[PDB]
Amino acid sequence: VTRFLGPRYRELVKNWVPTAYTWGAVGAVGLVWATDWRLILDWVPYINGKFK
Amino acid sequence: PPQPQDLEFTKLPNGLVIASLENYSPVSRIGLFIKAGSRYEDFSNLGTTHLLRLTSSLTTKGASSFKITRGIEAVGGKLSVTATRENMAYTVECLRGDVDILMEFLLNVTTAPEFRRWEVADLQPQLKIDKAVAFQNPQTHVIENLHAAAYRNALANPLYCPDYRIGKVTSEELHYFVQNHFTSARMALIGLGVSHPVLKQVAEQFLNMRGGLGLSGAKANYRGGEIREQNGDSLVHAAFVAESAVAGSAEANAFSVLQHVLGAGPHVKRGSNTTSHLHQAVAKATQQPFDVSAFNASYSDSGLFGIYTISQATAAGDVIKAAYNQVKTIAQGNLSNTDVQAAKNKLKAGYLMSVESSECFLEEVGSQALVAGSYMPPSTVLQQIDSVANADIINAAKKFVSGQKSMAASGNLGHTPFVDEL
Amino acid sequence: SHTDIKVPDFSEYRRLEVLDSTKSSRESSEAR
Amino acid sequence: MTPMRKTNPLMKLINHSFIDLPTPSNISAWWNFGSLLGACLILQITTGLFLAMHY
Amino acid sequence: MTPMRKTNPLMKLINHSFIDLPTPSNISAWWNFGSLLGACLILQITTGLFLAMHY
Amino acid sequence: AVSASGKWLDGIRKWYYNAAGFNKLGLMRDDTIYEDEDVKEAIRRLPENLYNDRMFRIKRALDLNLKHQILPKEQWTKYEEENFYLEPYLKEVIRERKEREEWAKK
Amino acid sequence: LLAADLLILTWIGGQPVSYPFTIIGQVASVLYFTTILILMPTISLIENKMLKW
Amino acid sequence: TATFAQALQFVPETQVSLLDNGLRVASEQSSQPTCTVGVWIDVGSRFETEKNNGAGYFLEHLAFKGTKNRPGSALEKEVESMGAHLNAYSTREHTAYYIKALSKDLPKAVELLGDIVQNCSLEDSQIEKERDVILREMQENDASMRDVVFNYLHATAFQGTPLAQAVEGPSENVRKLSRADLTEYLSTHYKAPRMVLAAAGGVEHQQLLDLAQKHLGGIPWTYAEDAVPTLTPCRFTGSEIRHRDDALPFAHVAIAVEGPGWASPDNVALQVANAIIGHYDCTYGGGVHLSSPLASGAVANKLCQSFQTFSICYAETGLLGAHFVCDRMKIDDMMFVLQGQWMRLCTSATESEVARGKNILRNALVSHLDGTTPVCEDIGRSLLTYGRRIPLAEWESRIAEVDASVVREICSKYIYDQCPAVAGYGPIEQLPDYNRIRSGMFWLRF
Amino acid sequence: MLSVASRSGPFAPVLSATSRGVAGALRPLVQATVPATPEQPVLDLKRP
Ligand SMILES: COC1=C(OC)C(=O)C(C/C=C(\C)CC/C=C(/C)CC/C=C(\C)CC/C=C(\C)CC/C=C(/C)CC/C=C(\C)CC/C=C(/C)CC/C=C(\C)CC/C=C(\C)CCC=C(C)C)=C(C)C1=O
Ligand code: HEM
Ligand code: HEM
Ligand code: HEM
Repeated sequence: VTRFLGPRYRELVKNWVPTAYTWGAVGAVGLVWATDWRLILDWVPYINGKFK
Repeated sequence: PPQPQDLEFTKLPNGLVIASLENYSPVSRIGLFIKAGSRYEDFSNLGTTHLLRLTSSLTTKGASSFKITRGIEAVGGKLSVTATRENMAYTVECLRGDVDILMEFLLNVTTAPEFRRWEVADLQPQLKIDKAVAFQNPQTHVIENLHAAAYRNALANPLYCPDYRIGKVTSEELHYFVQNHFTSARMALIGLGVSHPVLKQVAEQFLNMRGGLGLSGAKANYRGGEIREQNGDSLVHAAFVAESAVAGSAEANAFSVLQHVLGAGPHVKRGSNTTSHLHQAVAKATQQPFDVSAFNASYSDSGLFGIYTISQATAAGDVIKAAYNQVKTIAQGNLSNTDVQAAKNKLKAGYLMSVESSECFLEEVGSQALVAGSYMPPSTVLQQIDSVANADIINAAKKFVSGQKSMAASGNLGHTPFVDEL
Repeated sequence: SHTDIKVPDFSEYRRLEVLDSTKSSRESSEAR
Repeated sequence: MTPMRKTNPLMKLINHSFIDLPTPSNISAWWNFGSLLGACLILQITTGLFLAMHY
Repeated sequence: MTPMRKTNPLMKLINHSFIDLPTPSNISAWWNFGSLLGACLILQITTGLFLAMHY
Repeated sequence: AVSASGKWLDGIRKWYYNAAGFNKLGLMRDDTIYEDEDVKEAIRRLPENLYNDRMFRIKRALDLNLKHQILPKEQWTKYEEENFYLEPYLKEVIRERKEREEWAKK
Repeated sequence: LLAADLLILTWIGGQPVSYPFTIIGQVASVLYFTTILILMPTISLIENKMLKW
Repeated sequence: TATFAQALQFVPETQVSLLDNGLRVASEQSSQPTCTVGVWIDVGSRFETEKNNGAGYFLEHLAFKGTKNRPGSALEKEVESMGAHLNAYSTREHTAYYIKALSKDLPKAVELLGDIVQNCSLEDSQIEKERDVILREMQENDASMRDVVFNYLHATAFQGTPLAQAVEGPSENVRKLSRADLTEYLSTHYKAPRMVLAAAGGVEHQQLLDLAQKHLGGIPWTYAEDAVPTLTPCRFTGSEIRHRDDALPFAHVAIAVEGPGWASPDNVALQVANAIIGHYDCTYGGGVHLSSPLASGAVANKLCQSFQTFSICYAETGLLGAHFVCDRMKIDDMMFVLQGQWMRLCTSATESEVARGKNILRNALVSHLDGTTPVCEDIGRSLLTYGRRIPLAEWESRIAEVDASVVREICSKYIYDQCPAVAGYGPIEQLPDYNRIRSGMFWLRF
Repeated sequence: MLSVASRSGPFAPVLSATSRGVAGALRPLVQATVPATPEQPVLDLKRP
C-alpha cells in the first residue's frame, strides 16, 4: 500500500494515539480483573488481600 | 497610499481589447467578456448557450475538472458566468497573491474546452433544475414571452433551453458554437487588482488560439404579436412594449429619462411613490393591491420601451387604461420642468450608486469595451444626460404612442384587454 | 400568525439549577 | 457516507427487527412478556446444555 | 387475482431464493455441489438423530 | 531495437493468444477483463455501438458455453485484427483515481 | 500441480514414519506453501505481460 | 506589488468623536462621490414586554409617514427629489435608519435623519392603516418557511426569556396598541448615548461633527423617575418543537447549540469551523464528490436541497448550528452526516482544512465590506457591540493564530456532549426523537 | 452606460461553482408586499 502515506495520515494517527492508549489500558485491566491473575494482582495495595 | 491610478487600454493586433486598473484593494478580480449570446443561435441549435454557461466547471485539455474546483475552492476564490442575450461574461475573484493560479484556469476554460460527451449527458438533467428555479418567479416567464412576442428571429431566442431540447443538446453543437463565436476580436479582458504589463504576457498564451472574426447574426426584426398564457394564478401580470431607440444613442437617453419620470423605480421603503405619475393614476383607479412601473431594454440592434403592471384579475383593464392614458397626456405636451430635474437626479444617483460596487464597475467597463473599446468616465455620462431637452421627451412619448405594441400577459386573463383594443 | 406560538411553562419539571429564567445554564450543565 | 446499518445485509435485518421498527408509545408492561419468553428460552438452553454434559 | 407467492411473507422468501432466482444459464456441474452439501447435511442430521435414540 | 528478440516476443505472444480459448468464441481481449468499479464506469462511457456489440458477443459466448460447443474455425478471432477499444477509457478512469488519491493524502 | 501435491500429502499421511516418506512430506509441504504464496502471483503478472494489458 | 497584510494598511481608519449629550459620531472618508449616513440604536425586542412586544416593528412602519416639520408626504417628497434612498431595518437587539445619497447632499440628509428620530408624528388614522398592513405582512411571513423555523428555534431555546419572542410580536398584541404605549416606548428608549451616527464614503469627519451638533445635539440623556431599562442575561434551554404539516413539500429541520457572546475571542475560531462545513445548494456548479465533505456526501444519494451553517451572536449569548432542508424520506440520513462532521471536527481536524477555512474567512471579510452601505453598517454595529471598530489588520492577526489544535479544543468546548435545540416545520415524521439526536452528539469510540 | 445590469431591461441569469444563481433587472416588484399579500410558498425547487 502507498496511498496511506502523506502528511495528514500521520496527523490522524497522532490525534487518535491518546484514545488508543486508553482503550489498550482498558483491555489490559479488564483481562487481569476477569482472570484474577495473581501475578499482577499481588502488587495491588488493597486487592491483594483477597489472595487467603 | 499612492495617487489614484487610471485604467490603461490597449488593442492587440488580433483585435482583442485589454484594459487594466491598479487599485490597492487586497482582493483581485478578473473578467472575460464575449460578444456571444443567445441571439447568435439559429433554429437548428437552441438552448446551446444555456447549457454552455453550465460547463464552466468541466474538464479541459490542460486541466481536469477535479483540479479546477479543488484549486479554486482551496484558494477561497469564486468563478461565475453572467449571461444575457447580447453578451456572456466569465468572472473570477481571489486574493492578490493567487492571481497567477486562477488565470491559468480561466484562460483554459475558454481557450481549450474539452466537452466530454458523457460529462455533457450527465449534466443535462441540471437544465431542468435551473429552469424551474428561474420560473419560480413569474416575471421571468413574462419577459421571455415578451421578447418572443416583439421580435421575429434574433432577440426572440429564449435565455433558457426549450423543454423539448433538454435531452438533445450534443457536444458537437457546443464545439461548433465555440469555434465560431469565441473569436479573439469578439473578446475583451478586464482586470482590477492586476498590473497591466503582466496582463499582457498572461494573455499572450492564447494569441495562438481563435483569431479573426466570428459568425455574424441577423438584425432583429419587429413583429408586434401577443402571447397570452392563461395560468391559474390570481395576480395577473402584463407588458406593453413598443419600438424604442438603439443602445448608446442620444434618443436612448430621452427614453431613460422618460421611464424615471413615470416612477420606474421605488426609493423609500414602505412608502407610496407620490411623485410617481403611474402610482397616482392607478391609486384613483383601484383600491386593492397593485404594482406598476415603466420598462426599458436597450440593445445594440434595437430597444423596447413599455410598462409592466401587477394587479388583480378583475382590475387589470382599469389599471392598463389608466397607465396608457397617463402616457398620452405626457405625449400631448403636458410636462413640468421640475419633474425633468427630479428624474435626472434619480438617474445620476442610480448610475453612480450602481457603479459604486466594484463588481458592477467591472461589469460596466467590460460592456463598454466590447462595443467601443474606449471607457467613458461618469462625468461624461452626466454631461450627456443633462443635454436632454423637453421636446426630446415629448418626441419620445409620441413615438411610443404611435408605434406598434407587443403584449405578453400571464394570469387569469378573464378581464385583461387585447392589443388593437387597448 | 406563527408568532403567536409560545412554549408552555415547564417549571414543575425543571431541575433546581435551571429554575430561574435569568441565570445561565452553562454553570451547571457539567454538574447536572 | 450513510450509516452502514442500512446497507450491510446482516445489519438490515437487525435494524428492522430491533433498532428501528415503529412501535406504539403506550404499550403497557403486558407487552413486555414476549421478550422475556425468548430470554427464558435462551436461559433454558444454556443451563440444559451444561446439564447434558453430565447426564 | 395476482399470484399468491408474491404476497405471503413466507412465500416471498421461497420465491426469491428458489423459484424466481436469476441464475446464469451456462453454469456447469461444479455449481451443483453447493446444493449437495446442504442435502448431505440434511441426511446426516436425520441419520444421527435416529442413532441418538440408542446411544 | 532488438529484431530477433522482438520477433520471438511477437511469436510467443501470438502462441499464448492462440492458447487462450476466448478467440474460439469470437470474444475480443477487452471483454474478458474482470469488471471492477473502474471497468464499470469505463463501460458506462462507451458509445452505443461498441456497447451493443460487446453485449451481443458476450451473449453468444455464454450461449456456446451452455452447450459445450465451439465456433467454426473461420470465425475465430485473429491476433492481428483485434482492436483494444476499451483501453483509452479505462486508462483515463484509472488516472483520475490516482489524481484523487494523490490529492486526498495532502 | 497443487492438487497433485495435496494427493501426495494425503498418501504420505497414510504411511509410516520412514526416511523416504519423511523427506517427500517435507518437499511436498514446502512446495505447497511456495506455490500458493510465490508462484501464483508471479505467473499471473507474467500472463498480464504477454497480453499487453 | 503589495502583500495581503501589506494592503491591509492602506485602508483608512475611522475617526470617533463624542458630543456633549454622549452621542458617538464615526466616519470613514474616501474619494467616492457618494455616502451612506445612518443612525444605529441599541433597542430591540429584547427590551420589550408582552404589552409592547410589537412596538419596535410598529414604529418602523410609521418612521417615514410624517413628522412635525415635514407633515405627511413632505418627508418622502424631499427624499425622492434628491435621488437618495431611505431604508430601515430592525432586529432583536438593534435598529437602524440610514440614507444613501450623494456627498453634495450630506447636510440635508442629517437634518432629515435628526427630524425622524426626534419628531415622529403618530397620527391615529395612520396607526389604523398600519394595523392592517402589519396584519397582512404577518400572513406573508407565514408563507416563508425559513422565518417560521428560525422564530421557532428562538422560542424553544430561550423559553421564558425576553429573547424568545419575535420582533413583530403576537397578532393579538398589535391590534390593541395605542398612541400612549408608542410614545412611552419612544421616550424611554430613543435617546443618547445609545444612538450612534455613522457616515462612510466621501464624507469628512469635521463636517459630520458640526452638522450633528446642529441637529442631534438636542437629544436628552436623562431618564424620567430614573426608570432605567436595565438588561438581564438570558437562559438557554435544550428542547425541541415539532410542527407537523404533511401537505408541505419538504422537511425543514433547524438545529443549534448554545454559543459565546459577540465579545469573546473564541467566536473567531468557530467561524473557521463553520467554513469547513460550508453551505450547499441545488444550483451550485459541480461539487458532486468534488467539494467540501458535507456537500460531497450531500450528492451521493441526493439527500439535501440546501443546507447552511449559521452563528447568531447576542450579548453574553448566541446560537451556533446548522440549517438544512431535505426530502420527507431522507431526514435522518442528512442529520446523521451532519452530526458526524461536527464530531470529526471536534476530534480529527487537519491543518489543510483549517487553511481552506482561513482563506474562505479572509475572502468573506474583505468581499463583504465592498460598497459604502456595508461599511457604514459595520461601523454602527461594531460601535454598539464592541465599542470600537476592529481593523482588518487585527482580524488577520487573530485569524493567523488559529490552528488545528485550537479548533479541536474550542469545538470540544461548545459542541461535544452538549444538549441541542431543535425546530422542525414540515413533513417531519422521520425526524429522530430527541434522545437519538442527543445521543449523536458524542462518540462511543472516542 | 452600456450595461443592462443597471437598468430595468432584460434579466441576467447567473451561475457559479460555489454561489447560487439569481436573476436581476428592475421591472416592478418587491413594492407589492406593502399593499398586497403575495405569499412565498416553498415548492419542488428549493434554493436559499
Ligand atoms: C418487545 O419488543 C421486542 C420485539 O418486538 C419488537 C422482538 O422482536 C424481540 C426479539 C425476540 C426475542 C429474543 C425472543 C426470541 C426470538 C428470537 C429470534 C431468537 C430465537 C433464539 C434462538 C435460536 C436461540 C439462540 C441461542 C441460545 C441459548 C444459545 C445456544 C447456541 C450457541 C452457540 C450458544 C453458545 C454455547 C457455548 C460456547 C458453549 C459454552 C462452552 C464454552 C467455552 C466451552 C466451549 C468449547 C468448545 C466448542 C470446544 C471445541 C474444541 C474442539 C474441536 C477441539 C479442537 C482441538 C484442537 C487441537 C484444534 C425482543 C427481544 C423485544 O424485546
Ligand atoms: C424451553 C426449553 C426447555 C424447557 C422448558 C425444559 C424443561 C425441563 C424440565 C421441566 C426438566 C425437569 C427437571 C427437573 O424436574 O429437575 C428438564 C430437565 C432436563 N433438561 Fe431441560 N428444558 C428445556 C431445554 C433443554 C435443553 C436445550 C437441554 C439440553 C440441550 C435440556 C436438558 C435437560 C436435562 C439434561 C435435564 C435433566 C435435569 C434433571 O434431571 O434435573 N433442556 N428440562
Ligand atoms: C460447509 C457447508 C456449506 C454449505 C451448506 C454451502 C452452501 C452453498 C451453496 C448452496 C452455494 C450455492 C452454489 C452455487 O451457486 O454455485 C454456495 C456457494 C458458495 N460457497 Fe458455500 N457452502 C458450504 C461451504 C463452503 C466453504 C467451505 C466455502 C469456502 C470458500 C464456500 C464458499 C462458497 C462460495 C465462494 C460460493 C459462491 C460461488 C459462486 O458465486 O459461484 N462454501 N455455498
Ligand atoms: C455435518 C454433520 C455431522 C457430521 C459430519 C457427523 C459425523 C460423524 C462421524 C464421522 C461419526 C463417526 C462415524 C463412525 O465412527 O463410523 C459420527 C458419529 C455419531 N454422530 Fe455425527 N455427524 C453429524 C451430525 C450429527 C447429528 C446432527 C447428530 C444428532 C444426534 C449426530 C449423532 C451422532 C451419533 C449418535 C454418532 C455415534 C455413531 C455410532 O454410534 O456409531 N451426528 N458423526
